[PDB]
Amino acid sequence: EDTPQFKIDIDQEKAQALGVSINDINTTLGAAWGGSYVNDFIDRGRVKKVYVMSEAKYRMLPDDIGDWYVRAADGQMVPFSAFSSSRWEYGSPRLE
Amino acid sequence: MPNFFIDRPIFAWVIAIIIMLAGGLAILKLPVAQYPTIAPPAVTISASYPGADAKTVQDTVTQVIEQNMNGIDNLMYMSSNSDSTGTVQITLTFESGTDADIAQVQVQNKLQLAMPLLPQEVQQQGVSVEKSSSSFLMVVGVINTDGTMTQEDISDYVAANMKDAISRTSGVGDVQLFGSQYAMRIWMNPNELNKFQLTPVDVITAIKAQNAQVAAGQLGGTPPVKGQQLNASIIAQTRLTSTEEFGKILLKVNQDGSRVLLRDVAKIELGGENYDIIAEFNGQPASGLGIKLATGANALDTAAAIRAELAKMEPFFPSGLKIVYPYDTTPFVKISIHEVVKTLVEAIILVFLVMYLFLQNFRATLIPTIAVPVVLLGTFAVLAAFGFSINTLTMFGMVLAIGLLVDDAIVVVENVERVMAEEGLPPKEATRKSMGQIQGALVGIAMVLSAVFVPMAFFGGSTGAIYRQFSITIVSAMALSVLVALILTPALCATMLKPIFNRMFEKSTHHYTDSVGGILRSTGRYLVLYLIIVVGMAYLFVRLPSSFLPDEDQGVFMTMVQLPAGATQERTQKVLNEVTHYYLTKEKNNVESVFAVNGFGFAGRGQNTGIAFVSLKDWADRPGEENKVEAITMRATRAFSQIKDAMVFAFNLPAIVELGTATGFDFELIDQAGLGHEKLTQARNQLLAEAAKHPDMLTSVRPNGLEDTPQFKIDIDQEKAQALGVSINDINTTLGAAWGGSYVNDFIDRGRVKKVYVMSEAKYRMLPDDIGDWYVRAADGQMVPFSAFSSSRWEYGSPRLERYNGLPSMEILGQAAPGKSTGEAMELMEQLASKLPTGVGYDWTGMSYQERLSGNQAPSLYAISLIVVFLCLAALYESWSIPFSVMLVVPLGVIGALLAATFRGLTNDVYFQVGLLTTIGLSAKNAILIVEFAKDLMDKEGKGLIEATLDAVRMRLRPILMTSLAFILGVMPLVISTGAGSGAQNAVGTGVMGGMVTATVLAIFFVPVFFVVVRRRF
Amino acid sequence: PGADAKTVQDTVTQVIEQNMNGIDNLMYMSSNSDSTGTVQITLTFESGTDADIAQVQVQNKLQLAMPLLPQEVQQQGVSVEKSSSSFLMVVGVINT
Amino acid sequence: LPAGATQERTQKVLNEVTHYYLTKEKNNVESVFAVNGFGFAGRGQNTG
Amino acid sequence: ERLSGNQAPSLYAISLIVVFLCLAALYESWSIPFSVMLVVPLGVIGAL
Amino acid sequence: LGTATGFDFELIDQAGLGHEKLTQARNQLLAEAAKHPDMLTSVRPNGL
Repeated sequence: EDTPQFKIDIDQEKAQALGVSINDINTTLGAAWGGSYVNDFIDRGRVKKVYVMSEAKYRMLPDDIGDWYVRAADGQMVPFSAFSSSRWEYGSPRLE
Repeated sequence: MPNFFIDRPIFAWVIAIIIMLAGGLAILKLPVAQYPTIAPPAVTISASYPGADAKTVQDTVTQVIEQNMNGIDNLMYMSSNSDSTGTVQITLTFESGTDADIAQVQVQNKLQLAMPLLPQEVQQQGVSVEKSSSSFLMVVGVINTDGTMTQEDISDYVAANMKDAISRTSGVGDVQLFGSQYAMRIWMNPNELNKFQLTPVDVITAIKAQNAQVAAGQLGGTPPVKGQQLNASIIAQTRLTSTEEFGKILLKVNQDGSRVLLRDVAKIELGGENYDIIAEFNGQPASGLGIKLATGANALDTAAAIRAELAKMEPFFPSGLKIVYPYDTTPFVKISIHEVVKTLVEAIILVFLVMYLFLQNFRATLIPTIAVPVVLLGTFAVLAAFGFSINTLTMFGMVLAIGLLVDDAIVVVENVERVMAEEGLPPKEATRKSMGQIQGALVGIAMVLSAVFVPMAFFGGSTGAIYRQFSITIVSAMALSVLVALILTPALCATMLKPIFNRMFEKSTHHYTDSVGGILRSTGRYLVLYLIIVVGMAYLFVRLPSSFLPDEDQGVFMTMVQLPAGATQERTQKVLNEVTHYYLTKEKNNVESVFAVNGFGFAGRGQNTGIAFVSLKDWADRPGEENKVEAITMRATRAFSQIKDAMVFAFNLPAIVELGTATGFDFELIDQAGLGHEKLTQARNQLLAEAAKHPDMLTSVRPNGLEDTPQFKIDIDQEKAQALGVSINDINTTLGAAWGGSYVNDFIDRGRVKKVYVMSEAKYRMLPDDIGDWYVRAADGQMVPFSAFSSSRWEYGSPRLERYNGLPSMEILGQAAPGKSTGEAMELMEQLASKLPTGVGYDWTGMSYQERLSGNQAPSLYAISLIVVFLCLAALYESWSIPFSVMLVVPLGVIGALLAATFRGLTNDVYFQVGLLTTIGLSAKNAILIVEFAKDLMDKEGKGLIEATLDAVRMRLRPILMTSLAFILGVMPLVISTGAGSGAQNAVGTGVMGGMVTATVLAIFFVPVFFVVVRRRF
Repeated sequence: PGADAKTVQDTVTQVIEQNMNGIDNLMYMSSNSDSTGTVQITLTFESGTDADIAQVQVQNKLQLAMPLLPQEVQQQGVSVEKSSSSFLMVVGVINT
Repeated sequence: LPAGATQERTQKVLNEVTHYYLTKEKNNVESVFAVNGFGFAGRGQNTG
Repeated sequence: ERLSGNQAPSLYAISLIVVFLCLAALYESWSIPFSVMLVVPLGVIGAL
Repeated sequence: LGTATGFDFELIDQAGLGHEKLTQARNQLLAEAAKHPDMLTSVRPNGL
C-alpha cells in the first residue's frame, strides 16, 4: 500500500550564489544517505565492493540532514538547510 | 487396393471424411499472404552520426563496424553505404534457409562488442540491428485538413497515441514512423553569444548539468539505527518538463548581476528530431506509420483489425485529424484469392456439365463432384504439414493441378461406365474390372508426375522458393489424387451408380479410327512431321523473352524526382508539388490520392530527392486499358519530360519488391589495392565507356551511386590557434554544435522521454560567409572570429561512399540487350572488367550472385528427372522400348504453349514454365494410358498390334476429349481476364490453354503412331 | 536506483513493455517496479514453447529499447534470463 | 507489516511467528527459517 | 484452470467422434457404433 | 582428445591459502610423486 515519502528540493540559484555546485550536493547527499559504491578491493583473494555511507545515527530523522555540510568554492562549510527545503508527500512503493 | 474398397465402402468414406476434416481444420490455421519469403535473410545495421559527411561516417563508423563483423555463420556477403547526411547502412546477406533470428543476434552481438570503439555521438544516437523483409503490409497515413497542426505535431501524436496500441494488434510484427516526435531545439543566436561573452560549449555544459537525474537515497535506510520508526525515499532532482522551464536555465551572471538566462541567447521550442524528411498528402501536411506483417499471420485479417482500431481511435482525435491509406495491398490479395477460388468452383461446375453431356447418367457425374473437392481439402492439410501458407503461388499451383485432379477422376469413372455399357455387368463387377484394367496405370502416372515435378523444388537461390511453392502444391495434389482415384472413386462407382449428341460423336469416333488406321498405313511421313514439329518447338523456345514474374497493377505506383547536385529542400518542392498538381488535375478520374515524401529518394537520402506514392482509384472506377497502371505511367513519364530542372520518372512496383528484372545484372567493381576514390572513379568511368561500345549486348549500363559534389572545407591553422589561445576541441565543438547540431540529453514531455537538441538558428548557418558571425572564446575571455585562425575553400567530395565485403566499391547496374541471355552478358561484363587498371577487382552481388552460384543446374535436374521418368515407365510396362512411345509426346504439348505465348506476346516466366510442365504431365498421362491399354490388349488378347492399338485409342478417345473440353473451358476466364490481378492469371492461363489444345488435338494422332513404330523396331 | 515507482514506471517499464509485442507464443506479461528502483518485466509464454529461443527473441526485442532507456540503467545493465517462480530448496547455514 | 515499518517490528512479528510454530506446533514442525526483509509480495523492510 | 475448463468439452466431443469413427470403420456398420454410443452415458453417470 | 593414458591433475586451493602456500603444497605433492616411481612417471607441473 501507499507509503509516505520525504521530498527534498534544492534551490539552484541559492546554491550557486552560496558557492556550492549541484554536482557536489548531489553526490554528498547520495553518499551520506543512499550509500555510494566507490570501487573494489581484495579480501582473501576475492574482489569485493567498497561502500561509503553515513553512520547509522546521522541519517535517521528528517532534521538529521542539518549536520551535513557542503564545502563551498572558497572553502567555507555551507549547511545543507541553507539552500534546501523538505516536504512529506505520498507515493506507491510498488507499482504493478 | 481399390478392390479392397469396392466391397468395403464405409472405410473409404471414413478415410475421406478424415481428409476433408483435416483440410477444413488446416484452411483456418494456414496463414494468408500475397507472397512467401523469397529473398535470402538479410540484416541491416543502421547508424546515425549527426552532421557528418560520407568520409567521416565511413572512417569512424563504417570501417570500425565492418572490421568486427567476423565470426558470423552462413554469411553470403555484406555491403555498406555511408551517406552525406550522417547515415550508415550495412546490409549483411546470409545463406537461404539460415535462421533469421540467429543471424540477427550474432550480428547484434558483434556490434555490441564493437560499440566501445564507435564515437560517442553514434553511441548516444544508437546503432540498430534489424531484419529486412517484405516492404509494407500497409501504410497508415494521418493528415490534418484544418492545417492547425504542422507535420511535427501529427508525427508526435502518431508516436504517442497510435504506435503503442497498433503494435498490440495481433499479427503486426513491427511498426515504423514516417516522422520525428517532439524534441526541444535550443536555437543558438551567435550575436548574443558574442554579446554576452558566451560560447556554444557553455550552453551545452549548462544544459547537461541543469537537467540530469541524480540518485538521492532514503530516510531511515538500511542499516537502520535502533528505534527507527519511518522509512521514506527522498527525491533530489527531476528533469525539466516545460519550455519556459528550460528558458529559465542560468548560463552566466557576469559581474553586475546580469543574470542572463538561456532564453536570452537562444529560442527554445518544440520541434522535430530530424527535419530532413517532410511528408505530405495531396498538398496538406501529413504523417504516416509503416506496418509490417508478423512471420505467421493472416493478411486479410490483421489488416482489418488495424482498420477497426483506427475506427475506434477516430472519435478520440483532435478536430481536423483523419486517417488515410495511401498504400495497401490487402484488397488486392483478397481479390486475387477470391478469383482463384471462383476459378476452382467454375472448374468443378464445368466438369460436372461436360461429364453429364458425354455420360448422360446423372448419378455418374456426382462421383468427381464429391472426389475432386476432397483432394483440394487434403492439399491444404499437406500445406499445414509443411508450414506453407495461402500464397498467390500456391493458389495458382492448385489452379494448374485442378486439371490433373479432374482428369484423374474422369478417367476412372468413364472407364467404369464404358465397362458396364459394353459388357452389361453389374456396377460392382464393372468397377472391379475397370480398376483391374487401370490398376498400375494410375500408380505409374503418379510416379511419372512426381519425377517430373519434385526436382523443380530443388533449385537454389531466391528463385528456388518460387518454384518450390508450385512443386509442393502440385506433388501433394497428385499424391492425394492417386489415392482418391484408388479409394473414394471405386466405392462411389459401386454404391452410387445404377446398373445398365451421341450419334454425331459416334460418327466422329468411327471416322477417327479410320483416320488413325490410314495414318498407321504409312508412318514415314508422320515421323518427319514430328521432327519438323520438334525443330519448330526448339526454334520458338530459344527465341523467346525471359522474365521473373509478371508485373501487376496493384492499384498504386511510384514517382521519383531527382534534383541535380546541390539542390535544397525547397527546390525539391515546387517540383514535387507540380507532380501532385498534375496527378490531381490531369488524372482526377484515375488517381485518388498522392503521398509526396521529400528528401527520401531511392539512391541516397539527400534534399535533392523525393518520391510520391500515387494510389489509383478502385478497379471498378478504372475501365479500359488506358486507365491501368501501365498505360498511366507512360503518360506520366511523357508529361514529366517537359520539366527541365529535375529528372522525374513514374514507374510501377514490381511483382516482388525484393528482386526483379531477371534480365539485368548487379556488377560491382572492387578496389583491392588501396588505390583510393579518384582512381576507382576513373576505373568505373573507363569501364562504363568500354561497355558503351557494345550496344548489341549490354544496354543501359549505369552506375548505382552519386557523383562527386562540391563541399566547403575549413582548414584550421593549429599554430594560429595556439598563439591566440583557442583550443582545437573548443573550435570543433562550436562548429559542430552550430552547423550540425548536438544531441545533448533527454527530458520528459508528457510522460515520454524526448531529446534535447542544440543547434544554431536557420538564418545564421546558410551561407559560408555566415561563418564570420561565429566567435570562439579564448583562454583569457577573448573572442576570436573563425576568419582569424582558419581558412576555407571549395573541394570536390563524394556524397555517398559504398563498400562491398569491407573494401571500397562501385556498383554498376545494367541489362542484357533483347535476344541475349543474362549469363551471356555477365561473361562480357567480366571480360571487360579484366582490362581495368591493376588493383581493381570485380564481383557479382544480389541476383547476379545467385545466377553465378547456382550455375546450370536446371539441365542436370531435367536429365535426372527424365531418367527417373524413363525408369518408372520401363517398370510400369515391361519392355525398355515402350517408355519411348510415352517420352516422345513432350514436344506435342510444348509446341502449343509456345505458340500461345508467342501469339499473345507473353514471356517465359515462372507461370509459363509451370504451365508448360502441367501440360507435359497431362499429355504424358494420356500417352501412358493409351499405351497401357494397347499393351494390355496385345498381351491378354493376343491381337496383331494394329487392331489392338485401334481398339485402345477408340476406347481412350472419349475420356481425352472430355478432360480437354473440361480443362480448356476451365481456364478460358483466366485467358480472357482483364481485371484486377489479371496479368498473373492471364500468363498462367494462356500458356496452359495453348499447350493443352495441341497436346490433345494432334497427340491422339501421334501416340498410336509412336507405339506402333517402336513395337516394330526392337 | 534513486527513482520512485512512478518515475521508473514511465522511463523504464513503459518503454520496454510495449516493445514486447511481436513475440511468438506469448500468453501474458506482467511488470512491477518498486521504490528501490529495480523493475521485473516477466513474460509467460505458451506451454511447449522452446525456452531458449523465446529467450533470444525477448533479448533481441529488448535491444531495440536500450537507446530509449535512460543512461543510468545502462551502467547497471538489464539482465534477461529464463526464470522460475518458486524455490526448489533452501540451504540454510548455521553456526553451532 | 503496514506501510512505513522498520526491520525491528517485523523481526518482532517473525519472532512471535516462529515461537508459535516451535511451541504450539512442536509435535509437527521441526524447523522454521524466518527471512526478514524478503518476500514474494515485493521487497522491503515491512515484509518477511 | 480456466483454460482446462474451457477446453474440456471440446476434448470430450473429439474423443467421442474418434471412437465413433474408428468403431464404424472396424465393425463395418453405422448402427453398431450407435448402440455403443448410447452406453457411454451409463458409464459417465457412474463417474459423476 | 586423448593424452596417451596420461592423467592431468588440478591442485585447486579453496581456503584462500594464497599462492605461496599453494606452490608449497604443489612441491610437496611433487616430492611424494617422485617417491613412488613404480606407479607414476614424469609427474610435472604445467605452469611457469
